[PDB]
Amino acid sequence: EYYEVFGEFRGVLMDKRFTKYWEDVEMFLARPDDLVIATYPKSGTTWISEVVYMIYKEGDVDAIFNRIPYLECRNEDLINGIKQLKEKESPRIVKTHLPPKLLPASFWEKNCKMIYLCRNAKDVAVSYYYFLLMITSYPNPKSFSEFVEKFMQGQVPYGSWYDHVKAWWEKSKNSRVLFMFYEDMKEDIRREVVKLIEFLERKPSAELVDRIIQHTSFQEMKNNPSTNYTMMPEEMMNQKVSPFMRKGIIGDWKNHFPEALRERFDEHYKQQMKDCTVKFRME
Amino acid sequence: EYYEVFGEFRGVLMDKRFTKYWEDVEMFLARPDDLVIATYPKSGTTWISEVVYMIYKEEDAIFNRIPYLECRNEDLINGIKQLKEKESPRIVKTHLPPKLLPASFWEKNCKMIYLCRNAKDVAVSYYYFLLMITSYPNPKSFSEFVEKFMQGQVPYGSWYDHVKAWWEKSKNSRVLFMFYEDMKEDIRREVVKLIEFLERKPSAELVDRIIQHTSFQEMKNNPSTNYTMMPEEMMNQKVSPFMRKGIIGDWKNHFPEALRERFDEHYKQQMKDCTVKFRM
Ligand SMILES: Nc1ncnc2c1ncn2[C@@H]1O[C@H](COP(=O)(O)O)[C@@H](OP(=O)(O)O)[C@H]1O
Ligand SMILES: Nc1ncnc2c1ncn2[C@@H]1O[C@H](COP(=O)(O)O)[C@@H](OP(=O)(O)O)[C@H]1O
Repeated sequence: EYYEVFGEFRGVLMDKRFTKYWEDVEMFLARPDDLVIATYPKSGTTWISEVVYMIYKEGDVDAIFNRIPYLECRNEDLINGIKQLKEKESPRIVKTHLPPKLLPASFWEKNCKMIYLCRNAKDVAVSYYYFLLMITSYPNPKSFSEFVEKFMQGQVPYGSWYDHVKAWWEKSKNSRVLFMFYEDMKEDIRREVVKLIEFLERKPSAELVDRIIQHTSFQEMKNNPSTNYTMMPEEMMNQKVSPFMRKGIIGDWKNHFPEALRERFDEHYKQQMKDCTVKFRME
Repeated sequence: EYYEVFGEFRGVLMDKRFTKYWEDVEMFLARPDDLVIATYPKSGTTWISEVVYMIYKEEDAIFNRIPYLECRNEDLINGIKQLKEKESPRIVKTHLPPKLLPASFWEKNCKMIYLCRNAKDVAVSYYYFLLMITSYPNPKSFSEFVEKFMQGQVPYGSWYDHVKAWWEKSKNSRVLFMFYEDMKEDIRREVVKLIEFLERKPSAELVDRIIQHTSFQEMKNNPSTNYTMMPEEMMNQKVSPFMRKGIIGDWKNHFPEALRERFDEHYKQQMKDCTVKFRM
């Protein structure tokens, strides 16, 4: 059952396997040069992770989940992201989906640089729906509408999308925390890549920016076994049900939200984000 | 499908995930002080592994403390990688017949321990293992599985060829040969023998500690050794538990009269000229 698999932890619904040994996350030790990449699930985490990795390697083309460990991921003794990080050489790149109040405090104390990425809410809901169908140990939603009712209530893994975006937007007041959008990478990739190269204190030569653009397109990454998640067992992630690199577009909500549901969602959204100044792209 | 999952490799039926990158196993580099623990599947590997570990030490999972050499599942599981990062002295687990073991182990004259169990009881234990592993097709019936076992058409091949080849290798003083039934009927003697082979001093305290920590009851309730630290998506113990019965003679509850006579007759032909001594 749904609530046998997921449980509320300090006000946030979570996979019980990731909270059984919470002490290991709470007491994590950060290093001054660690870089944190944070996102709400299904907002483009894999895409921006590959872009940053290429920058670290000066455009020189192991699975991505080994090169950039998923911090809180844990499944008893078979999978352990904290252990992977303790054995990783500096400078480390860290992936997470946690809201600010649950992130290890050591990261704030050492003032580490961080990058936060978001995507428009309706398109996130469609992508997250297919993800639950893909993960074998997660109960399949009865219908898309049923899933959306839960999304609006914050009753899905990692909690409320609204609370997540608003809290991280507040944190981005700091010059060492960069805030970005999926739709901006889609409509103006060259500008977004140059911005990332400069934030990471490197030089944006024309040759470098070009290698990155060609290597990280949707067509390329869909055929790259290192980034398309085929290096992960079908017993856990069944891509025959739904592929990881699905569509990669803006606007798929138009093929899933019935008229009546869309109006209720948008109305609810306005009340939740009323006083938030974040600037999403007109689409 | 059975043959979509398994394929013959150099005359031995194997899980295709363990042979896709065979070069990594073939070229493996051994160290002079490495110790190899070898067995045919379901003969008591976990039991003797814990005994040897306690000896070395005078709670991470056992599959992390003692890496499974040829085990591989793309980039999620890799036993060779685990061994390259392990500090000496290393303890290595394997189910490979002598002709497939990395040659570096023979070249450096490493010490090894081989363990076996009577064939009929191995067949019962292996049958439940296939039901437990989610990615392995469930046999239609026990009899169907036994027909395949006699033909050597199960993972890791012929049990008969495996035991006969390792018995010949045990002529070497650095390769110790042991039996599951001897550990069951005379544990104190088998433990003292292992302590001496590993060049350590057998004492009252040491032998008794190991005896009580390695009983079937103790290991069944130890999360480090009962395999509950391994995902249910891969190993479903609701179908059948890893620490199942732990006895001698369960074949009496599974083999019909007619099948037993055919099996024993076949066994005779296969083991005709082998001097190995199983317990009555
Ligand atoms: N290079 C790329 N260009 C565009 N979209 C990409 C991409 N790489 C991954 N994606 C998309 O990012 C989403 C996965 O997000 P995450 O990595 O955070 O889990 C998927 O969305 P869709 O399901 O809408 O296709 C996926 O197709
Ligand atoms: N301490 C112990 N005492 C007795 N039997 C043990 C044991 N530890 C494991 N076993 C048995 O060894 C078999 C598993 O073998 P392996 O370790 O090679 O995979 C199982 O046999 P059964 O299925 O007959 O119960 C299991 O119960």
